[PDB]
Amino acid sequence: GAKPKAQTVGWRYYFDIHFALGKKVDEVCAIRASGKTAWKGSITSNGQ
Amino acid sequence: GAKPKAQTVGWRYYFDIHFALGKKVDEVCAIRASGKTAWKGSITSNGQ
Amino acid sequence: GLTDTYCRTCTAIVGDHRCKVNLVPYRVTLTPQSVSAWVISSGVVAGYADGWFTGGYVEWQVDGDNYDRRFIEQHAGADLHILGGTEGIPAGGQLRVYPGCDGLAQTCDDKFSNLPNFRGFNAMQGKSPFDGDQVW
Amino acid sequence: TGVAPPPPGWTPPDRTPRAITVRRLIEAPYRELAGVIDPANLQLLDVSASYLAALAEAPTSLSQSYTLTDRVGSSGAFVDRGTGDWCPTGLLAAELPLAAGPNVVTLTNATRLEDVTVGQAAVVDDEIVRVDAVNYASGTVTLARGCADTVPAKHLAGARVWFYDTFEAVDETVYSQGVTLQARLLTNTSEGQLAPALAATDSLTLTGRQGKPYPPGQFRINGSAYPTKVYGALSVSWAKRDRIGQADQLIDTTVGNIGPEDGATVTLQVYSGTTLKRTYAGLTSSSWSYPLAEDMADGPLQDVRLVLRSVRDGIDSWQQHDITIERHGLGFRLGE
Ligand SMILES: [Fe+3]
Repeated sequence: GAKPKAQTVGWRYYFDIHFALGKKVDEVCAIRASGKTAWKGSITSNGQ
Repeated sequence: GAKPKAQTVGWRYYFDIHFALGKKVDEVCAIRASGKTAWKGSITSNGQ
Repeated sequence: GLTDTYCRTCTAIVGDHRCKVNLVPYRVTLTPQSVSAWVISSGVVAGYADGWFTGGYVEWQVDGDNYDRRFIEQHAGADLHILGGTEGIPAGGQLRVYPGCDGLAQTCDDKFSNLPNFRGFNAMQGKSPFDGDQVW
Repeated sequence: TGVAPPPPGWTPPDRTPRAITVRRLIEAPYRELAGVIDPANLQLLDVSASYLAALAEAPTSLSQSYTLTDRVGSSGAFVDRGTGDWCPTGLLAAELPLAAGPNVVTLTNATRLEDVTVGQAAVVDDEIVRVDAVNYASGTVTLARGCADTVPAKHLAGARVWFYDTFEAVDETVYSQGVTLQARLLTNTSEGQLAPALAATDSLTLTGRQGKPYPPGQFRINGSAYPTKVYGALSVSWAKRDRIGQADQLIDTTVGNIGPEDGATVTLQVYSGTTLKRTYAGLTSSSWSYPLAEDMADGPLQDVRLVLRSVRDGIDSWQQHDITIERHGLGFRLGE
């Protein structure tokens, strides 16, 4: 008939994962995925 | 012009594969693929 | 030197520096009733639930300030099973017996209330990767 | 042995599609057809044309969309009509009083509140409202009352609000008025599709909602909106709404005249609380006053019911205004 009011071209997937990096760690600097720097910084205490 | 009579959004692929699980086996219980239980049961004789 | 596994159980020997559990309140001092080749029986422990002492060890003074320790295979009623036999145990000597921790989180908290120090991973993940094939 | 093995394995996700518990069916008003149908095809549409739409809420976070299945009448085979996304919705914590203009309302159990956008069209019960402001954390939004082809009405606490704008499943087939449909919504997940046997059923009766003319807008009596106190002379003001001119724009009651529609007039019914006494039709002005001639004949009417609607070619608006007002002044309520 005509262009639909909206089209579902793709889905956005959300997951909540809990993981451990090993024994006690001092500082986490950056996260890299697929060759792209997702986040860079520094945290030294439990937080968000 | 207008919405096509039909749209080819995807293809369904069919394959016929022959494989061996090793030497003589007694019973096949289940098949698991991608973490999902495709089939569960038990067969002890040649059949479908 | 690995000393690390991501399993459900505690992965810590009760009383170690990681469990941080004080066993002195749980110390029980008793004189055994009868000693056999493999079983040491006492009526005082008969008042505890079966398996209360399982995983614990028995220590008694040999000479001076030195004690000899023996682990317990199983505890059932008034009878205690000693690993490797009861040879060398004095029949009338004073014995100190400590309990044992199974390692399960329910066991850790209900009995000892040491859940905050629980070193095990009960239900964080068993296999779930983030690079698998099909999430569902 | 002493140690025991605890459960932890893989904890497989529980997809296991469930049937939809919250849902609704509606009739598409002219507002959406104006903005989704080209003028060339729209102008040829008859006044009796009707369209069907459905809204649903996600039962679980593991469901992405649902499939729409419907059939004509109570017999026949369902024909797939498409899939639609989940419609954000919430529950009213407090009653919404009858009052035009923006109103602040708090929502409870809100779902997908983040994706809501200002200017969208929201429908509750049988009233269409426009969102003016949104508070993500507290779920407080401002709603414009009496918009499009609807009029304000009392909504008790617990009424469901649907933000159907850009979140509705529409069946493109055209159905005439008076036909009863049976439709079901089937949930879709990565594990597969819900079996129809477990899907809830529902029925709707078409009424040609797009065909009927819009009712009057700004309804002010003696300079007051929905007043229970009028001092003597009765003055009622109404606004003229033309559906074609408005097109996809949402205009509330507080806005002034937007011109009339070709062949559209205003009709007013005067009742004595239960009985019909006078009826004035063919009104084309923006105000009407009770003629002095009938005041003595009907005498004092302390309890007066005002009914307002728009009619064209004998087509009455789906909704209408109705309130019982109390009169005060000389000769009215001197028992006190
Ligand atoms: Fe412990």
